Amino acid sequence: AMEIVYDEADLRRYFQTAVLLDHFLDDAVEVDVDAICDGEMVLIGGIMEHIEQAGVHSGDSACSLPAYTLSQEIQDVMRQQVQKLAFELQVRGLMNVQFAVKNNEVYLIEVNPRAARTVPFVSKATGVPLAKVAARVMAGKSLAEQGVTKEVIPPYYSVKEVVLPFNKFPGVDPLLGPEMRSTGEVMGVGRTFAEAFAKAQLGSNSTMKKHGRALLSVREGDKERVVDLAAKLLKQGFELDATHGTAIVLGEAGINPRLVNKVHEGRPHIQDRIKNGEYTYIINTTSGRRAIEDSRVIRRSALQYKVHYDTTLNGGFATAMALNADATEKVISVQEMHAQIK
Amino acid sequence: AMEIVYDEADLRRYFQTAVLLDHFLDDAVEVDVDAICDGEMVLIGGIMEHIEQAGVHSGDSACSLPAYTLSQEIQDVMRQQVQKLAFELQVRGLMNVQFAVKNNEVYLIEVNPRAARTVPFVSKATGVPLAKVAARVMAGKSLAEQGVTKEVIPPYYSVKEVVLPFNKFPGVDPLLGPEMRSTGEVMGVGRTFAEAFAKAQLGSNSTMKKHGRALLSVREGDKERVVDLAAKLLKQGFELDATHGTAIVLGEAGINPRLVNKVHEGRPHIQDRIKNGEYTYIINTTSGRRAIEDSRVIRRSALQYKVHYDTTLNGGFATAMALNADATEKVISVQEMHAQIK
Ligand SMILES: Nc1ncnc2c1ncn2[C@@H]1O[C@H](COP(=O)(O)OP(=O)(O)O)[C@@H](O)[C@H]1O
Ligand SMILES: Nc1ncnc2c1ncn2[C@@H]1O[C@H](COP(=O)(O)OP(=O)(O)O)[C@@H](O)[C@H]1O
Ligand SMILES: NCCC[C@H](N)C(=O)O
Ligand SMILES: NCCC[C@H](N)C(=O)O
Ligand SMILES: [Cl-]
Ligand SMILES: [Cl-]
Ligand SMILES: [K+]
Ligand SMILES: [K+]
Ligand SMILES: [K+]
Ligand SMILES: [K+]
Ligand SMILES: [Mn+2]
Ligand SMILES: [Mn+2]
Repeated sequence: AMEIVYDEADLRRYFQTAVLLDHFLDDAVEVDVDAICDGEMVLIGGIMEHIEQAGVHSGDSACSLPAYTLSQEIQDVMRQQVQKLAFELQVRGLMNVQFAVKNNEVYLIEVNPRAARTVPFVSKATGVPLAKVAARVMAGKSLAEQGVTKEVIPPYYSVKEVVLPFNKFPGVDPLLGPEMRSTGEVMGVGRTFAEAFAKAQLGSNSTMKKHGRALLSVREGDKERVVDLAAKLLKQGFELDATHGTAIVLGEAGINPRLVNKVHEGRPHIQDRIKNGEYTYIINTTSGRRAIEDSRVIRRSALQYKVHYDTTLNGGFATAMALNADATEKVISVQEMHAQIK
Repeated sequence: AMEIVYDEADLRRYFQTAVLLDHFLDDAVEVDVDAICDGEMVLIGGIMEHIEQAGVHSGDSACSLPAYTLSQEIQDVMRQQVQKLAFELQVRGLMNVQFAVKNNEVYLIEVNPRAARTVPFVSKATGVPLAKVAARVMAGKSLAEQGVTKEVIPPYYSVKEVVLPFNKFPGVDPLLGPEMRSTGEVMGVGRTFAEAFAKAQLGSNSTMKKHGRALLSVREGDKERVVDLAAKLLKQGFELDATHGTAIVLGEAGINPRLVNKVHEGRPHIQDRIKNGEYTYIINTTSGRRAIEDSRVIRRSALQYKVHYDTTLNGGFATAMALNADATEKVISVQEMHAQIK
């Protein structure tokens, strides 16, 4: 069990219902790095950039390989850092390192000196049987001996999306967090990140549509970025609805969504609309034990009515990008994929 | 002093701060009727339909002569009632009768058996020197004897608008009500009501513009009619701003105004907006001691910053109509006006 606490009051509050204390790196990009070390050298197996930010369990985040936003300069650091760790820890086989990038700054989240659940995905993306190799390394056959020394960077985009069990436990708030709840994952391959994500998204059983009306109800910290997303949704032909505070901000930017009522506000309210299959998309971000408990109805309704929803703005952006792609336009075999690698 | 109470709780409330009790005729048209009685006949001097509903003092209302929305059928009833009254009360010279029309039904508000302040405006509009005629009647010369026996209905519209002293007492809520606060009045002459109104309004020192951004903030009981008004302003080329509840209503009608925060809501709020010259027009209707006192800010700011504002929906419609006219287009002299009378 892990929880994110925002203020002093919040602290106690936890403590009640309730030890390591760690500063929470807000508005940070989470990254996964799987590599192999034989004591001589380090092979970077893969650098994966999570769509959802730090604060949403890596196991429940979608991810990209290669990274789709991160600078080469920054990857390189992470790359260097790993290597440092790999030798220091005396890693012999597979390892995994999780970072957080905030303000062009690389922070260390943790190091797992073993095979991580990311391995298979990378293996598939890169064509390198990381598990086998590392195995061979563990048994005494160096990377140099294996002829696996250079890090592979694929020509295409490899996106991993997860599947959540919420529909099996309705009394639960289908909301992301620091604790992992997913049971499985899917993989999307595309020429473009937008194409890969669209494949992964569909693959994950999403009910996202390429039209209709979107509901936007984001948290403060997001109110500022929501604008561009609304704009993207608007470019696509979506009609917008928005709750008070978010409508305010949109409006202030030249965007007038249709104002909707919260549940305790009037009628109809969001639940009603959701229920009536008024939406095709819902973006809903929240921050705070209270804010969360209070928005619980949106999410529960959304899940129940099968409306694709995102609980992260990062995730909303990706959903948006993918509207530009066509998941059924082109198919490629794993064999072909791997053949494309130089 | 006079006040309008809405519910039991409201009654006590008043009582505290605080007797003739009268049912208030909501959503009713107020009408003024000036006439002369010589004991033999009754001369209808004029039938003036106010713009502002009953509840807003006749002295503080703009008015039209002739009526601009009242059926001939209904007027005729009021004309017959005035007659009945004239003879019954024994009037000899001037009289004024006040009615309220609600649901096609004529209701009597009061009878002033003397010269009313509307007498000069009616004389002007009609070319008939009512005070001079009623004076002769009082002195002994009948209507028949002076050859003033038929009611005059001018070929043009005559609108009267008032001037209020709120700008002299800033600590005062510049809102209309059952008590008269106006100091003076102006007259507008036009080929149509819209033209007469425009001239009256301009005449009144209104800072109304034909473009810009309007702010709509209406009461429940008005949220239905507001839509049409919102549309009218839209047709004109105005951009709309509105508060929550209003925005909700407009939204459901397909009109998506730019959301604006009430003062307690956040930022920016109307006060800020008004202060920063964003609006060129304001429509704010309010009902209830509490509702009123809360909305006080809008009105005060509107007056301080010199934005034209209407505190009645009926007023807003009239303002709307006059946007279609040009009060500088054509001028006419009183001698000319009177010469057009047949
Ligand atoms: N300091 C932190 N700042 C932001 N997010 C963090 C922080 N520590 C952990 N997280 C988030 O919580 C997740 C779980 O943390 P982690 O220590 O790796 O847990 P686990 O033991 O389950 O592997 C991360 O994948 C990340 O999204
Ligand atoms: N029963 C009523 N229903 C609606 N409006 C009314 C009613 N009684 C009075 N009013 C409003 O109050 C104003 C003043 O009432 P009135 O009896 O004429 O007082 P005063 O002697 O000052 O003229 C009217 O011009 C009208 O706007
Ligand atoms: N990979 C996380 C699941 C995505 C889900 N639509 C959410 O945003 O909650
Ligand atoms: N006829 C009364 C003055 C009108 C003023 N603009 C108001 O609506 O309050
Ligand atoms: Cl359950
Ligand atoms: Cl004052
Ligand atoms: K993450
Ligand atoms: K761990
Ligand atoms: K009136
Ligand atoms: K009176
Ligand atoms: Mn972890
Ligand atoms: Mn009166």
